[PDB]
Amino acid sequence: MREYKVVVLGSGGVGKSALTVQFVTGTFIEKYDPTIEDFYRKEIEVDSSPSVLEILDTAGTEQFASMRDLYIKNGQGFILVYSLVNQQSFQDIKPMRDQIIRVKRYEKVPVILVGNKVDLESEREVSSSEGRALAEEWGCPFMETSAKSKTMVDELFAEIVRQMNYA
Amino acid sequence: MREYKVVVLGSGGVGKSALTVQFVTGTFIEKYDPTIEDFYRKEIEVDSSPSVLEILDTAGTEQFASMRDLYIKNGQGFILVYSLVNQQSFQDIKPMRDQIIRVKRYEKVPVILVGNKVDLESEREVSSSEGRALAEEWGCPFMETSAKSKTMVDELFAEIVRQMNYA
Ligand SMILES: Nc1nc2c(ncn2[C@@H]2O[C@H](COP(=O)(O)OP(=O)(O)OP(=O)(O)O)[C@@H](O)[C@H]2O)c(=O)[nH]1
Ligand SMILES: Nc1nc2c(ncn2[C@@H]2O[C@H](COP(=O)(O)OP(=O)(O)OP(=O)(O)O)[C@@H](O)[C@H]2O)c(=O)[nH]1
Ligand SMILES: [Mg+2]
Ligand SMILES: [Mg+2]
Repeated sequence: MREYKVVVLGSGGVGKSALTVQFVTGTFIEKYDPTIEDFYRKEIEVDSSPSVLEILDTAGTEQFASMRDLYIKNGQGFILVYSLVNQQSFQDIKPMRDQIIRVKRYEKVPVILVGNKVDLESEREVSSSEGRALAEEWGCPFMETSAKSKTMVDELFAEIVRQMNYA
Repeated sequence: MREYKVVVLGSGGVGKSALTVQFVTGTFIEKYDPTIEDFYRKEIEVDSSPSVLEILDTAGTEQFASMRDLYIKNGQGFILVYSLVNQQSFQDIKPMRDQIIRVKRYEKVPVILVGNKVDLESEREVSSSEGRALAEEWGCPFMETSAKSKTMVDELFAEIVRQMNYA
């Protein structure tokens, strides 16, 4: 019920592009192509409401550090992704919300914390309760996902819309 | 039908309530009763699609920036009114759209600029060129109206619906 600008942030290879491409195409990318800066748009029915999601999928590998503030300035909603099989990506996510609040200057920014790659949880490095405790401290929702399933990815994107709708 | 939440903004005595009640009930109100806050609901056919409007008619006297931020938060479309026979009400409207964007956080907010009381044009203090220039700077439609005109009032609410169908 408006245009929704979501920025997906997180370190290299956590599955930011696989999550966005699952949402947009219903396909799973199996190869790893490091992202420069990709924009997607899709219509979605969130609780029957028409919502045009515009998704900025950013670079994680070496990111584009200085520019991240520009991405944050322009974003309305933020999906903070880590890989649950990579402890370091989780650690890398911990300053991200503070950086968002710094750029935006207000505390109630719509964010979701995502632990991705749940289908690889035989090699889990970060437990649900850890992710969930970070999200609780931030006051935002926590989800765990696999970019392999359309269903999990659709609820992710549906939820960020609800968070942006209620701010 | 879809819901359209519309907020009517501007300075004291420009005719916000009179426009709203002409729209809703088809009565022109002559008495000046300063508004605190009132909600109206009304179903209109815009380009033959039924649209239901929930209109928030606001106070114009004794500003209160915080109340205005709440009014804005709940609205998806905005009608900014000045009285063409009151120059100060036109200058008063000029910060208003910027406050709207600030509160909303999204850039392309549906707005129409209205110079009301065109029936009292013998006392016009704000020319059509001026009002039209502010609207061309804002990139929004401009209208001059009279609350005594069912035709102009219905075209005003019809047009805010069209703008909200855009963004
Ligand atoms: N098994 C599995 N692999 C995943 C999943 N999500 C991502 N991958 C794989 O992990 C690799 C990286 O995924 P990308 O989406 O390219 O990672 P990214 O976060 O976009 O990386 P950058 O663009 O470099 O920041 C690819 O080989 C993906 O197939 C998932 O949930 N399950
Ligand atoms: N002649 C004429 N009078 C108008 C018109 N619109 C409003 N008025 C009159 O101007 C006075 C104020 O109108 P309201 O609609 O109450 O003004 P308002 O903007 O709601 O004022 P607040 O609620 O105090 O902010 C009343 O006497 C109205 O009848 C119009 O188009 N023509
Ligand atoms: Mg990528
Ligand atoms: Mg009033």
